[PDB]
Amino acid sequence: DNNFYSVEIGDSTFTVLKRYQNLKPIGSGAQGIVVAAYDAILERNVAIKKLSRPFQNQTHAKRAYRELVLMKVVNHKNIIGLLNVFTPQKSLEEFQDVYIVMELMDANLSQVIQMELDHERMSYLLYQMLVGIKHLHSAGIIHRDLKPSNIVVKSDATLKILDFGLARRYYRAPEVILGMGYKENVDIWSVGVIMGEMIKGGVLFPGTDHIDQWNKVIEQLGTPSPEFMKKLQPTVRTYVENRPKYAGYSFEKLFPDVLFPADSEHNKLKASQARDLLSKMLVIDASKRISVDEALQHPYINVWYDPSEAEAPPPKIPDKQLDEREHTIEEWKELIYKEVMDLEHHH
Amino acid sequence: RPKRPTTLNLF
Repeated sequence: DNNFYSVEIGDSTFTVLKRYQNLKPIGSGAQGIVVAAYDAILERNVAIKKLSRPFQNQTHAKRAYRELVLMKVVNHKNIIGLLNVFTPQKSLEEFQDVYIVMELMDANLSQVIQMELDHERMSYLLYQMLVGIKHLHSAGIIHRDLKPSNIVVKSDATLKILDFGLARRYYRAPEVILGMGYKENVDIWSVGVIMGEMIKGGVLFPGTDHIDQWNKVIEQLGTPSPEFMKKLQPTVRTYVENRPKYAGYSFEKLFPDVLFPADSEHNKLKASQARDLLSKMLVIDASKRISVDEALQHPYINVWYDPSEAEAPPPKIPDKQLDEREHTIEEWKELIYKEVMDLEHHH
Repeated sequence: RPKRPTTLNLF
């Protein structure tokens, strides 16, 4: 009859094109809830993320908007695939919800961390993160929020990043968490943490809590330098400058051989190279931390290096949208609506 | 030199 139809998953309603069936809840990636479904026209598993009245507020609207524009304009093997977008309401008047349909991967990295990988697997997964990140950066998009739960893998060892809901807790770069002002290598810190976590097999800086992060961090890495302290917001400085001061530990002591798989047949795929790469990523002072190009160029990673993966044409944004500009509840709704209407096409 | 991995066990 009407194209759409309605399913209750516990308290939530998914109103979606009829092609999408047997929905199952799969998670709550940041700013919406997500379901797996069977797509009967493609004959294919997909994931459907619902953004409920995304225009409700300043925060959400910006994010939904960013996520909408970039999902369209960014296509790459290592960034999650866009399949469809829609709303079931028939007008700007009546408009409430946005649905984004995506490929369904098999797992998120949190699972991979738990398991014993060999060097080609870790390296290759990290290579994939980095190539994805480089694609985003080439367009001046900085992700700022990479973590295990927004990076997904398949049983054929492919890896894709999702989210640019935040794209413009110890996973975030210190420069971010200290309102410091930041460049692209903000994302390298995150990769450092995730790499470390893949090697350790669990949480890198054990809590308990979102700010017992920091302390375990400086206890582990060492307190950062004076110049670095200088750069801080005078007020936030004196918090940081107060802490007991620590030397930190070498990377040999933080990531000893025992934690690594056997060295591989291949020269560059060894504990000492991984540890080297780590110690250039997992670095608190961003201006001493390596870039995505150097990390791609690094011996531990560069074995996979493929220029046609790593050097694709940038996504292009209208930069008409630079979207820092405060808008109002009302205008957001219009902006997102046009963005959705423009995207809509497949049913 | 090394082949890209093509399997990853997620069971």
